[PDB]
Amino acid sequence: STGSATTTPIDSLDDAYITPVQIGTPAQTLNLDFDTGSSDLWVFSSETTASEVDGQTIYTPSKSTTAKLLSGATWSISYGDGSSSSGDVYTDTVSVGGLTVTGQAVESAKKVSSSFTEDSTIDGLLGLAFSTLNTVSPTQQKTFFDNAKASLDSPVFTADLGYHAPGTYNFGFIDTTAYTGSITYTAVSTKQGFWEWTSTGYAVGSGTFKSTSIDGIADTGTTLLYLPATVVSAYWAQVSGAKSSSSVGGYVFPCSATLPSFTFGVGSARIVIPGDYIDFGPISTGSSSCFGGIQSSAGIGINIFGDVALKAAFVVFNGATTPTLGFASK
Ligand SMILES: NCc1cccc(NC(=O)c2ccc(F)cc2)c1
Repeated sequence: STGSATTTPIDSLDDAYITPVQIGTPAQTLNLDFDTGSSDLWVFSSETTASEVDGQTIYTPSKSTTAKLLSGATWSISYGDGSSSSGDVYTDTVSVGGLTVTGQAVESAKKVSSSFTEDSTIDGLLGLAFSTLNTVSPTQQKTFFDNAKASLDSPVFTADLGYHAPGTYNFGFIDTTAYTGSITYTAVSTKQGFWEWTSTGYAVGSGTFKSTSIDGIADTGTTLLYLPATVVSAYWAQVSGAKSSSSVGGYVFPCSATLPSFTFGVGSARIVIPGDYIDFGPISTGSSSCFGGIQSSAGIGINIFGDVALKAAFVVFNGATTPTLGFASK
């Protein structure tokens, strides 16, 4: 089998991407944030504290003839960005772009943190990291990809995120029309439960490439590119007036600037992030200070190849016995 679904930016900045997911019988379609950095499929629901729902579409298990309470199971997740959610668990039929999994754990939120409530466009998350990170207790549950894997034509999914435009998540096949050149594959460590890999270096604009190993995760659920402070300083030093602002929470730059590109290495290959992808717009409405899309990972504890980086590539998440990642230009 295969599946193919379009993923759409939630706003004009590409702050996140939403993909429609069918849950239950008859189907209830929720728009979920596909997150290769976590491993829980959780949804706003009829059980979510009413004061914490503000415009989201909810899953109502009582209206699904295939929903079954997973008795005794609870979940609770705290994401690296400070957001969190928790609740109980149903199993139900879940379909993405025509690919169906029966008996998928659908984690129903009873509580969500304010950042989820405030984002009316995101009805939940669909985790695509390794199932070892799934938070369901006392019986850990599998991700949608892990449940589908054996049925897929090939044990892979691909992320093709757009810049200020829709893109695609494919399951079970590699669309050879979706990228240019060849796909360069690179090794993955699953020891922390992430799609963790090592970039071979970087360049800033037209500058020379610096060969240096940068360990980090391929995370479709993180908006920006978080890299070591040395790398980030070298980037922003090429932008007149850019500075790190403790009051804003990262690097800002004059909105009048034209940003340089940023290149990262995948083996001997190179992915180029155009400068425009690094502009996240005014820090507050009407400001002439703009927020940078490349930020320091100092204090996060891990480097994160988030959407800013991934949207510059066609990315293969290869879930073969030994997982690997593939990157192609597009
Ligand atoms: N998408 C799941 C996932 C996995 C690992 C790390 C994070 N994110 C962070 O740690 C983070 C912290 C501070 C920031 F400003 C931005 C991101 C998220």
